[PDB]
Amino acid sequence: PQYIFGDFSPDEFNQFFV
Amino acid sequence: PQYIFGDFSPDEFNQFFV
Amino acid sequence: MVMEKPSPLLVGREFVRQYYTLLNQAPDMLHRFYGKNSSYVHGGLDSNGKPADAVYGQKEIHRKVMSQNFTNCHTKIRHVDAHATLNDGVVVQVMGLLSNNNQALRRFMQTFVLAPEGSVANKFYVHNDIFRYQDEVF
Amino acid sequence: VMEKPSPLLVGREFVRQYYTLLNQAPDMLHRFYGKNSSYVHGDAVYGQKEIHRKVMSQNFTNCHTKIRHVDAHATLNDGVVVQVMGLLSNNNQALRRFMQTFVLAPEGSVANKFYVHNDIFRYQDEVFG
Repeated sequence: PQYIFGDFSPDEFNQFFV
Repeated sequence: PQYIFGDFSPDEFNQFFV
Repeated sequence: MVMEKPSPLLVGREFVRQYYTLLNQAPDMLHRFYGKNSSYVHGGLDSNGKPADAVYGQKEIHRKVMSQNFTNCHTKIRHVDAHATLNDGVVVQVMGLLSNNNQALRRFMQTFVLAPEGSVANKFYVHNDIFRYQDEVF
Repeated sequence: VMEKPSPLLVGREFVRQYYTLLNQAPDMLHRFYGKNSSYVHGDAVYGQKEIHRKVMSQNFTNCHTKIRHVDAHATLNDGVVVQVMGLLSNNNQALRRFMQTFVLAPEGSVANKFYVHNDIFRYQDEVFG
């Protein structure tokens, strides 16, 4: 995601979005 | 008709919206 | 005399009646709601099986409305929800039925964004109009 | 004229993230919203804590989405307005056609970063009775 949405850490990001 | 929603003169308004 | 912002639901229900009143009476005049950066789409499928694209600005919106064949349009409004959004805007969600030239009523899903014009009080313009029939999409 | 992001690309990225999360962890959905966000899934609730509770009360189990169309356009103050047309099946009940309206506003600080200012959901079957 070149675009961030809402309030997540980079760790949560990997688990869900990639 | 309490609100105005575009570019309309007085009659145009009371032709269409009264 | 300093006021509250106008009620979103009331703003939204009065716009939706004006919008559908004009579409039936003089759709050559729909363009008057829209501004410089206003998006517009009203269903349609392209050469592929694929939904048709938006046009932008008054003059593009006007000819686009003209090219559709709005003759004695009939509307039934089944659902209206509205909420304050950015910059004291109003977002309006509409679902209903629409028929052109007394053909069958078709179901639809629509989203409007109304922006304050800022000049007088209670004066808005349509920044966004997304209309899609359910048959062409589902 | 600041090289505003493409609304469609911003739209399609948010939509994959949202329905991915709605499926994988609906607990975590509240992280999309701010203090002045409105939420409806068929009376509006406002802010992360009240939105989280509304989410939980609707038991989102093995929740399956089918998106048929997505429209995203630029709106007031650098926003994107998004209408979604899809199907939802909650706990392998019958897929039911829905419409969803999102407003995405910029956080104001961070780059390419947004929050959800508005979320309106409605099943079409409840409306055409």
